[PDB]
Amino acid sequence: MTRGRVIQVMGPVVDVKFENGHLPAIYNALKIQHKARNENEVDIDLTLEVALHLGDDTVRTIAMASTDGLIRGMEVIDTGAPISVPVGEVTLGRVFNVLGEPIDLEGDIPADARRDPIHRPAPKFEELATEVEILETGIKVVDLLAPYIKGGKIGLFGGAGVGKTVLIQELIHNIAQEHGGISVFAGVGERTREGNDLYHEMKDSGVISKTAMVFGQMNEPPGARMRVALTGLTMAEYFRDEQGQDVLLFIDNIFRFTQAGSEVSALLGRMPSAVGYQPTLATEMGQLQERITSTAKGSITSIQAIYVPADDYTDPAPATTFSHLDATTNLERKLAEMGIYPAVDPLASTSRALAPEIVGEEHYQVARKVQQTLQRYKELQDIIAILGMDELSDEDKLVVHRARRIQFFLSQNFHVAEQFTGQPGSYVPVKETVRGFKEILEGKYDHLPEDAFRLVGRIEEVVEKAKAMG
Amino acid sequence: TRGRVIQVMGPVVDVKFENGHLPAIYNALKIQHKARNENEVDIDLTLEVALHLGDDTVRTIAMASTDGLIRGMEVIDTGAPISVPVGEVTLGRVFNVLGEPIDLEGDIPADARRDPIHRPAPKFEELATEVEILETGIKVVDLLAPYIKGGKIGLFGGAGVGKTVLIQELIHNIAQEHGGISVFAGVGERTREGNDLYHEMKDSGVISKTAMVFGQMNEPPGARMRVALTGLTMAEYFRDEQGQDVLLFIDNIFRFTQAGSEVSALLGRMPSAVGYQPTLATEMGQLQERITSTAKGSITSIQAIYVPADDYTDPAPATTFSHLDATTNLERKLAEMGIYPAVDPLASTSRALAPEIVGEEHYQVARKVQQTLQRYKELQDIIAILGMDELSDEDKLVVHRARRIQFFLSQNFHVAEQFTGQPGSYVPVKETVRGFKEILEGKYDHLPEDAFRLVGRIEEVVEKAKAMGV
Amino acid sequence: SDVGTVIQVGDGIARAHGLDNVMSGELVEFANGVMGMALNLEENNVGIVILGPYTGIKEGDEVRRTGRIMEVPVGEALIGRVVNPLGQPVDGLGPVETTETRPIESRAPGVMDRRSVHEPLQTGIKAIDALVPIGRGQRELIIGDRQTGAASVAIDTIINQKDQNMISIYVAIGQKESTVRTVVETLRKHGALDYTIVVTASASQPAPLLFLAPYAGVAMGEYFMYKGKHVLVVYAALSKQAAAYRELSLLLRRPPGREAYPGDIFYLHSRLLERAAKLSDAKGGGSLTALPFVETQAGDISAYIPTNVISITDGQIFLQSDLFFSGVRPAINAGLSVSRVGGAAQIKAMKKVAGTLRLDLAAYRELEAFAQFGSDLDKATQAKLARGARTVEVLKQDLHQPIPVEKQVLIIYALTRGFLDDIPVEDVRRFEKEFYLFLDQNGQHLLEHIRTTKDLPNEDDLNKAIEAFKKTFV
Ligand SMILES: Nc1ncnc2c1ncn2[C@@H]1O[C@H](COP(=O)(O)OP(=O)(O)O)[C@@H](O)[C@H]1O
Ligand SMILES: Nc1ncnc2c1ncn2[C@@H]1O[C@H](COP(=O)(O)OP(=O)(O)O)[C@@H](O)[C@H]1O
Ligand SMILES: [Mg+2]
Ligand SMILES: [Mg+2]
Repeated sequence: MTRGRVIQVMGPVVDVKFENGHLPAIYNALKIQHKARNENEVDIDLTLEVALHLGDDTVRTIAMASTDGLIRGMEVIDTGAPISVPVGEVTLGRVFNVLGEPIDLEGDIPADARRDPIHRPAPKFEELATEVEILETGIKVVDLLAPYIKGGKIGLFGGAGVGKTVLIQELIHNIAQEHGGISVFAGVGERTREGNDLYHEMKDSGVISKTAMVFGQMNEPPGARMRVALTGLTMAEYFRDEQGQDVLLFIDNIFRFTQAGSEVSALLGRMPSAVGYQPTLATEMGQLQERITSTAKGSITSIQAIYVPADDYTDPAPATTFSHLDATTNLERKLAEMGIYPAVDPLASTSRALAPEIVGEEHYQVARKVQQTLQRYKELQDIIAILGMDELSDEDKLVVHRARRIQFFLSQNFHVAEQFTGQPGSYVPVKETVRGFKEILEGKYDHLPEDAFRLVGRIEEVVEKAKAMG
Repeated sequence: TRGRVIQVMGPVVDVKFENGHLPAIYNALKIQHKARNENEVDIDLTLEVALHLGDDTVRTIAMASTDGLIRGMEVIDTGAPISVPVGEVTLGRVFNVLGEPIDLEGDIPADARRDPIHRPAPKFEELATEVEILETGIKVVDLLAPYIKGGKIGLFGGAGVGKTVLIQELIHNIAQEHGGISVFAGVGERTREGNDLYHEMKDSGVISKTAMVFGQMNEPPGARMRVALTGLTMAEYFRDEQGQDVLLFIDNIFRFTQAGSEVSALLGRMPSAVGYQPTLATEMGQLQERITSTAKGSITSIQAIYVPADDYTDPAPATTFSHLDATTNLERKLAEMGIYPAVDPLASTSRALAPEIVGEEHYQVARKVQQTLQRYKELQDIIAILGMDELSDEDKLVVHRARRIQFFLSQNFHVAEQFTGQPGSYVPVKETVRGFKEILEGKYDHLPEDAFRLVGRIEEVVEKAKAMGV
Repeated sequence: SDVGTVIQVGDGIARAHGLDNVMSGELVEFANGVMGMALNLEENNVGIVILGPYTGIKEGDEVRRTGRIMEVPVGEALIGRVVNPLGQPVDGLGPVETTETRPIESRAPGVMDRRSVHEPLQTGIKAIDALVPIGRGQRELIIGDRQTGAASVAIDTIINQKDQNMISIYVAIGQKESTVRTVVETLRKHGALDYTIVVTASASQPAPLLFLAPYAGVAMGEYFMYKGKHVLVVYAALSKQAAAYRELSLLLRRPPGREAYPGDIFYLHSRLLERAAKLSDAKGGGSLTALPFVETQAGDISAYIPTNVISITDGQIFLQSDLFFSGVRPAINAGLSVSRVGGAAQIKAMKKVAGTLRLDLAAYRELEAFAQFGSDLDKATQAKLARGARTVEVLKQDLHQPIPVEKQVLIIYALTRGFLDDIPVEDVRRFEKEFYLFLDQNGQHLLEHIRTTKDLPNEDDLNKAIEAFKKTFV
């Protein structure tokens, strides 16, 4: 039996004193559950995580919540393990904070549920898969230009009101429909207004029922904002390792995770590294990112939103994050205004994932011709406006007429879009999108109006739409 | 009772008190010591109590040099802060930080009224809140930075741009007219400049209504910390007891914060941003809030403020900005072009220009001058390459007037004769507003631009062009 | 136990021995009646932050415990007063007479207690209401530049609340006290004092009060928010609150961070700004919207504290001295400014006509460089430039003159529907003024329809009214 006492309280930092032979390990969780003895006191229900062993049987810890109302000599209980959160089917359709307690109103998880530690080593070298495997999403633009790798890290870039949250809910829907995977969403340093908005949007989607969901609010202390991503990763790892399936993990703002780590380092008093970041920046990022991989029995693939601190891509946080990306996807307000949803333009991803192996024979020849055609049209877009309306009209109209049909055929009707417009929505395999783009590049379909190619699934539906409009 | 010296580290001294009668904070201490033998020196030194330590010990800041002190010397607690004489007896005299006359005209009697240097600031109910304009006779100011009677004026600028020349011109133009008392405080700037100003005041005769306090660059940081408060106390007496209108001139109030930062590390504080003391804003507000007008009298305060590297984001200037009713910001580019006084016409917010008073005649002229000078800045980078041909038709009409408006904003000062070879001029606001309206109407587009330089009235521009041979 | 003795004092903090049962954040009293706040509980001493003048405290003096956390008075009586970060009056006029209290550190509402923001906060400035709309329950940062008029934006927004059933709390942090009084006399004149309650912590006050002031303001706002009212809170400078806290934490010897700020400086402002919420109907339907204001020194927003607040809020309004001197006032930079609630925070009539306005302004901004060459452009570009000049003209406004939302919508409709592209760009302001007078005289049915339905009137009647006015313009 072991239980300590509070000895120092300095903001979010607490020091605890233990008997000589029963100090906790360096990531264990500690509980304080105090009932106010008299009106000069207050109730507290705080959780602490051990951070350092200082000597003299004291440990330094970080609070996962407010430390107001603490008193020296208060009794602390050592749980004997890291923060352990519930895993499995019970997580589906729920919302959790960092500690695994639901912050939704739909009740609480029964005490006999199974719970996994938030801290854990990465999979062994022998346990990793021996080769690359493309994750097919059913989205034409991505699966052609920027194919996701099982176990890969994909960077999602974009502005505002361009369709990030629709693209996320559509990925969750297509993955759960065609492959059978669940997903976990982990917002790190979430604005609470935006967390309430996302929960109600996703509820309506009933993709909430797959979604299982963890939030770390912007107004929580740095330890909680540091660990919310690890709790989400643990809930996804359960489904990879137990159910043997391919999972999806979404992290809203990896930058906020690194920023919380820096704040914690300053609190613990470590010497700052370059540009003020914590000395352990790379190790912390690597420990998070190396647990997202494909094993022999499943995989996790992660869509991660990345904020560039000053639009400086050489800044340490963006550099250390970009060191792990397998792919990228950028969203354009110009296309969102042209009416081309999803509004994607995902170029860097072409080079790693697509080119060499899988696609490199058939699909890489088609995808390279699509990219060259759309690049030519961008150069033409300046000259087209004045002179080029006439001067392109013979020679370059062969390029422009085909390039606008390719640009329209890259858009698509999303399942999740049916609530905006009455369109059922479609799932398009990779070999069908390779086929259709090969035909359009061959000029089979030039006689059809450009508008027939817009916001449709397979190529055949273009023929049907044209036949319907004349 | 009696204490002893324990440590000496430059300006900071540690003293121990025996019977549990520690001096309060801000109390003055005396060390008076006649040599016991030929291996010592005589000491007459004053210390100000700053901190209480454990073991019956105090940290103090010396008000003079600490050379010669020995460990064990006896220290006398005077029981109160530094106190300085107030009243008519201060008029026409020159004092140091301790209230000792440094002129050769005698010594103040022992029984005279003597007020303490530390004091709380006036309360919210007793503040004066009305704006009357103050005419300086300087074209750029009276047009683009009007001073408030009873307000706070700040003159920003880096080294060697003309702050002191401008302060002396303001004294020359306003003090003789003023029907009240004037106070000058030299804080960490040049003894040569102090001697000059004193002799000029003497020759004019204004010295009979003026009190001067000097702590210059050669003083230890304690004197440079407290000289401004000595001057402030002398001015507060006249504001409060006599209900008089007071002019308070402070030369480089930046040295006050700089001296604080000199002593901070020896006092034992951790450094703040850019190496300043953590208590910079608090210490600055303590002094700044006492300089204000009330229902019983008014203090019109004009302060020169040093900007360390023309970097206006430096914490000292950045904090000073929130205390000022009007500012003038001096520009090195103008200084290098030979445009004196070199006031930057935008930065001043013209704040008193606060539309009503100026609003009909003067506000339209002032805003049209600023609009013309804003456009000319944007043009200056275009102007070089493309611009002098392309601008030559449309925008050269703007440039031709902006060159002339900018040369006409300069002036010849009375106190700048040793620099200009000319006597000075005094321009009333009516003539200023008239002249700038003429130049904007194009009544003088034909005169050469060089005629506009270093004159007063616009008739003087016409005469100078005539002399040039126009 | 419950008493101790002072062992060190100076720079506005003191170390005490004893007080074993004191809790973090407790209020504490020295033998003179000076209060302090226990912020550091260490092995053998307690670090106390002093909430008054400290110069009367000596080593060896006793210190005693009050047994309670920081609390603030709250109630309808604070309305029309001027008060401390503590509830103490500062205006004269006698005591305040509150009946209850609220902790300074209440929890923010959760995920499940909120409803999406959906109703506008009318500032009365055309540029704001049209292009950077603010809703009730939103946090919007107003980043000004000290040569432009940046503070008048908040004060005119507060004065415009007079018929909108809203309480307000101006918080002055680290301001000069004769300027907070100039603000009180300005609000007084407006009878805006009569809702406005006012908290002040001037530069002469101790650092702890400047550090507590925004929390006290929000705690007074939440009383009315949870009763069901809508309240507006203006933070005059959060960067000065941050400076006060940094000073305290350096004097208590805590590790320094990026600019000597402590590791919890982000968490300080997150705690503050997440209390502004739009409550769900099961919670009463009240709301609290915050407007933090910041003064720049040239355009630089790269300081640490401005970046933190920018990341925490829902949008920012940008004012630039380059626009302010070139004649564009209020001087808002519509391209750089953003609101993330936008659209949802507008009435139907505005949401109908603001999109075309935004389009025209953006096209004009991207065409500006071609304007120098007008004689040579195609007719489409000439049309775009002509529309942009007029749009910029109609977005101008005079300081302290608000406009009703219905008049804003009508004039924007006139602009975006082509009625205004006959007038010379120099007649646009005068045209707008005379149009407002014409509306007052005989567009009452249109004005009433907009007020009642929050929607655009019948297009044919609107067009007849606009053409009729043009028939009398000169
Ligand atoms: N595939 C789509 N089909 C139709 N409309 C869409 C589609 N994707 C996005 N939108 C429109 O754009 C809006 C973008 O919303 P959302 O994805 O939440 O924005 P954001 O990019 O900020 O996260 C949607 O509410 C909808 O109006
Ligand atoms: N009005 C002026 N006319 C002519 N020369 C000036 C004027 N103002 C400043 N100068 C020049 O600039 C120098 C430095 O000015 P000074 O008063 O020392 O400014 P600061 O106090 O900011 O260093 C002067 O010695 C003088 O040569
Ligand atoms: Mg979004
Ligand atoms: Mg000088």
